[PDB]
Amino acid sequence: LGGPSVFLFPPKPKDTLMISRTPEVTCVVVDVSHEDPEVKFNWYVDGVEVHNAKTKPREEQYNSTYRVVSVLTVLHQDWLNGKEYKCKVSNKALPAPIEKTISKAKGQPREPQVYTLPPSRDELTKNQVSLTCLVKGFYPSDIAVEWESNGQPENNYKTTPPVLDSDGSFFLYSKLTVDKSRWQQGNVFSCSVMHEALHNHYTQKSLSLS
Amino acid sequence: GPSVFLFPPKPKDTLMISRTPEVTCVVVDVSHEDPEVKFNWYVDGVEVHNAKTKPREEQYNSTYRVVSVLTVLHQDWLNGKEYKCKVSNKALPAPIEKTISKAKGQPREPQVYTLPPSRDELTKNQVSLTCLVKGFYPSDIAVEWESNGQPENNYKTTPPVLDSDGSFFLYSKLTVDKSRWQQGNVFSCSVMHEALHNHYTQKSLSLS
Ligand SMILES: *[C@@H]1O[C@H](CO[C@@H]2O[C@@H](C)[C@@H](O)[C@@H](O)[C@@H]2O)[C@@H](O[C@@H]2O[C@H](CO)[C@@H](O[C@@H]3O[C@H](CO[C@H]4O[C@H](CO)[C@@H](O)[C@H](O)[C@@H]4O[C@@H]4O[C@H](CO)[C@@H](O[C@@H]5O[C@H](CO)[C@H](O)[C@H](O)[C@H]5O)[C@H](O)[C@H]4NC(C)=O)[C@@H](O)[C@H](O[C@H]4O[C@H](CO)[C@@H](O)[C@H](O)[C@@H]4O[C@@H]4O[C@H](CO)[C@@H](O)[C@H](O)[C@H]4NC(C)=O)[C@@H]3O)[C@H](O)[C@H]2NC(C)=O)[C@H](O)[C@H]1NC(C)=O
Ligand SMILES: *[C@@H]1O[C@H](CO[C@@H]2O[C@@H](C)[C@@H](O)[C@@H](O)[C@@H]2O)[C@@H](O[C@@H]2O[C@H](CO)[C@@H](O[C@@H]3O[C@H](CO[C@H]4O[C@H](CO)[C@@H](O)[C@H](O)[C@@H]4O[C@@H]4O[C@H](CO)[C@@H](O[C@@H]5O[C@H](CO)[C@H](O)[C@H](O)[C@H]5O)[C@H](O)[C@H]4NC(C)=O)[C@@H](O)[C@H](O[C@H]4O[C@H](CO)[C@@H](O)[C@H](O)[C@@H]4O[C@@H]4O[C@H](CO)[C@@H](O)[C@H](O)[C@H]4NC(C)=O)[C@@H]3O)[C@H](O)[C@H]2NC(C)=O)[C@H](O)[C@H]1NC(C)=O
Repeated sequence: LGGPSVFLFPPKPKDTLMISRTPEVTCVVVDVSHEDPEVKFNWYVDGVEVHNAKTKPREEQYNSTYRVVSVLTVLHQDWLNGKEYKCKVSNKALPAPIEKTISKAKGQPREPQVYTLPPSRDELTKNQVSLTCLVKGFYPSDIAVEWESNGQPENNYKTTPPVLDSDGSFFLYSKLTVDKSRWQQGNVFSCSVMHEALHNHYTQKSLSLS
Repeated sequence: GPSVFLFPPKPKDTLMISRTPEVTCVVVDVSHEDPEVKFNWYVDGVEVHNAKTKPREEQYNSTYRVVSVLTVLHQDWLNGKEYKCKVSNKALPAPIEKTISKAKGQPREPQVYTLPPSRDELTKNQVSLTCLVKGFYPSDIAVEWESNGQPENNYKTTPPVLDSDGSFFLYSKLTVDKSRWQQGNVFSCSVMHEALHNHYTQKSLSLS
């Protein structure tokens, strides 16, 4: 016992922002029983049925239920224009098909402002210091943030989740931890942001000892 | 059917004697057919019965959200005692146990750093005052802002984030009219955490 359940996952924020990448919506059905293992997917874009999804064969799990995945490739401009993607899942153990819908959050997009903040005077008594990137005033909350210096990725960073601000836009901070020496030697560090409301879906802000 | 969820105290409440920390047992999706709920509470095994149940708010789906509330001792929670909630029903095949306690591990003191607005931002009507709090453990923490002894309220604080060393960090953003910052007012980020001496510290921020 335990009827099937459906989870619908959006594309990754970077994937809709760059045409070289492949944005996808993923419809996952879990807890499919052995007695009723047949699963049917119907896909709709703004209520209109589409037939180009790629559905995988069911995969039995170690708890003896089946998991079935259907992947719908989306056009970047369709996602950014706010189309609604509906996954309809039909199983003979279900009273009625299960429907899940996903889209970009509704609202007018807002351009992020990106500000770099150097380490506090207090922190420069430690061996590692904190380079901060503040990204505020953006909408919707889908965004990507990265760090680099001299063209190469800096991996020792963490980014807060987006946070709803009091004007209804979002903000976040990204913290990059570097060895104090590197900051003191005047290296330039770069915070880069990918968001739909930026020109070319991209901006960069630099930060160095001055 | 009914679902049962247990919630911990607010961090501020466990850190100040004058505040009242509580654990909270909430029950969703309870029907009129079967809307009668019971509660038992236990603390580190040793049962207690100084709890208190509340009014079963009916919700917009013919279900009755029910809630019990157990008051807890500050140092019991900070010493890691477990708090178990058992809700006996009759539409229940069996009773449902649910337990909660403070995150395990050596507490670590937050470092607090204030950062002033970026130069680029100073062309706006309002500016962002930043408070970085890092290196703390557990993630239970409270952050406030004030100026001239009075609370600043137009601020937002990120959730704690797991850092690479296993400690947590967060950021708090206070937004002020740029004129206030230009005048030279002093703004204060205050941080409450169990690993702080007297559970409290302040860092101040002014135009300099
Ligand atoms: C039997 O086993 C199965 C299988 O489990 C496996 O086998 C067993 C035996 C064990 O070994 C087990 O450890 C194994 O994992 C069990 O199946 C599980 O069933 C549960 C439900 O019971 C599912 O729980 C939901 O998980 C969601 C998150 O799933 C992702 O994250 C977890 C890790 O955190 C992964 O394990 C998952 O696979 C998912 O991973 C995501 O997968 C996507 C699809 O591939 C990825 O997206 C794609 O990725 C590519 C790559 O880049 C491209 O980018 C594509 O473009 C992109 O589409 C995605 O990146 C990937 N992420 C990660 C991190 O890996 C939760 O979302 C979900 O929560 C919702 O539902 C809850 C109610 O059930 C609710 O409480 C939650 O709040 C939430 O509700 C939603 O909330 C959000 C906001 O918070 C709202 O937006 C929604 O509206 C709201 N919906 C509501 C309210 O309805 C669940 O927690 C679990 O995922 C599933 N596992 C697997 C592997 O599928 C099964 O339970 C067992 N049965 C029994 C009886 O025991
Ligand atoms: C019928 O309606 C009801 C009511 O909803 C309302 O009515 C409908 C009609 C709509 O109008 C709707 O919009 C309305 O909201 C529906 O009710 C919901 O039912 C779901 C269950 O299906 C419940 O979802 C769980 O939520 C838990 C968190 O709840 C808090 O947060 C939400 C917001 O996110 C609030 O809505 C809640 O009220 C809770 O808010 C917290 O409340 C506490 C109690 O008061 C507060 O603490 C106290 O506060 C006081 C004063 O404020 C003192 O300070 C005390 O000191 C303090 O203790 C607290 O502050 C407050 N916080 C916030 C932020 O508001 C989730 O915990 C839970 O998730 C777990 O379980 C999931 C299973 O679904 C699982 O998927 C999750 O991943 C997660 O699993 C856990 O994971 C962690 C690790 O991450 C592990 O530790 C656990 O082991 C693991 N547990 C597992 C796996 O089991 C659920 O998501 C929801 O509570 C409830 N809504 C309400 C409002 O109560 C109902 O669904 C409808 N029915 C139908 C059939 O449609």
